[PDB]
Amino acid sequence: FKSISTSTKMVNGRKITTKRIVENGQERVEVEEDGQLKSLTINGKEQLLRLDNK
Repeated sequence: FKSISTSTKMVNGRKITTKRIVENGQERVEVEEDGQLKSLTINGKEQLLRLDNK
């Protein structure tokens, strides 16, 4: 079920940390560099949520 994991990487002095979260068959992903994200997708889907329409 929901899992809280990530992945680091020392890229030319750049601690790229990608967040991997596996909940209801979905893998969250967001690269973090110097306290700054550049990506944020879900199992390959750019979207947060829509409680209004589920």
